[PDB]
Amino acid sequence: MRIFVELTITLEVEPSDTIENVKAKIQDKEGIPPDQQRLIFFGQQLEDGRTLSDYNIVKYSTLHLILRLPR
Amino acid sequence: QQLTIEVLVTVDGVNFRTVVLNNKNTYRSQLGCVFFNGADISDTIPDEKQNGHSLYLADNLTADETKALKELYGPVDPTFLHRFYSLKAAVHGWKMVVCDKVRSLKLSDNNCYLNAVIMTLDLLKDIKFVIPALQHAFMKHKGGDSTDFIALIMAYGNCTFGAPDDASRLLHTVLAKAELCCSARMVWREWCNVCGIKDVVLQGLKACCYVGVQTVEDLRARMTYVCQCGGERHRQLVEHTTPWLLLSGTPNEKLVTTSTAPDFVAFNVFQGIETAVGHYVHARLKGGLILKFDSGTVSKTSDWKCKVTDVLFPGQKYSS
Ligand SMILES: [Cl-]
Ligand SMILES: [Cl-]
Ligand SMILES: [Cl-]
Ligand SMILES: [Cl-]
Ligand SMILES: [Zn+2]
Repeated sequence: MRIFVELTITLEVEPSDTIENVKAKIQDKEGIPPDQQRLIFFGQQLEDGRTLSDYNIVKYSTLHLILRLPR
Repeated sequence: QQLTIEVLVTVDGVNFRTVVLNNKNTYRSQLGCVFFNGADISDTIPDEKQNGHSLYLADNLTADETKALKELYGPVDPTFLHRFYSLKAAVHGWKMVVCDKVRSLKLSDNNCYLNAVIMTLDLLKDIKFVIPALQHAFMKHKGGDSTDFIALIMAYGNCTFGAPDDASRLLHTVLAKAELCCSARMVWREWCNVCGIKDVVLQGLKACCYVGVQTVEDLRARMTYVCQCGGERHRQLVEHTTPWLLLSGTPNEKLVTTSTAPDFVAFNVFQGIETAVGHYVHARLKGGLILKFDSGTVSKTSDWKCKVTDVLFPGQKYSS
């Protein structure tokens, strides 16, 4: 499964991956620390404990990225 | 030995277990990280004066104490209990003022972001936390003792004492462990020219909060993204019943004025530079002026150019 993270990058992911697992693969790409990562999907802030299945993250879903303030 | 004491140990204040200790080693070596009357006494030698009192344990939990830990706090990280106890002691130095029956957190150790979070949570009607420790600390907060709730949300939000943090991040992290006690719905009409039209429905607390927009007009605006088939997919709000709407966005400059009588009831403000340390201010719209609750201090102005982050709107009644 491929998803997109907002500039826009694309990640190869599985529906069982947690949000912390997604933030981990973002740090390997963009270098942003996972603590400073805010992932938004459908206006809902994603919690590290939950998986992409809980938020119904499907194919070609777009996750918005906001930095923790202060940046 | 020399002296033997029997203390009671708890992780939830309800269930206890007796531990026989010595005066030949510290609490940490015999029992672990323990707090007594809100103080880390782990590296002290047990005294006979502290015989039959209760200790709050932070590590070296038994099998049943981890079960009691999860039933009270939920699946927490291994450092949660030690951070929560440490935060609860440092927050005790803070002060919660109540000016005209609305609570505000005095400025201390860059806690202005906690002021915006707390003062916004006070306005959210019919909310209740699904975690017992959060709900217990929330009731004590609404009763006049907020140190438990302040330290808890800092522990769940992984906040460091004395360091500035994100008020919008913590506000939604806290709301993620809450539910709404009244009916609330929002219906997004999705459609792709290939697959077709499909409705999705969010009910409860998720139908009252959105991160990305800061005005209602931006919420019902048509949105475009990529469908599962790989084609263009659209989305638009077509039904919205709610008791209140919390719209959060990045700090955005806006001229909040009492000339047009805005429809929202409260909003948060981020003052300063984003890359540098900034100051959060909570604001409410009482009467016909803006009430800026700036961490214990109160101000009033008819107009204000500010970088708005969160906005709180009244009940929604919308359909199309
Ligand atoms: Cl945690
Ligand atoms: Cl209040
Ligand atoms: Cl306090
Ligand atoms: Cl169609
Ligand atoms: Zn399609």
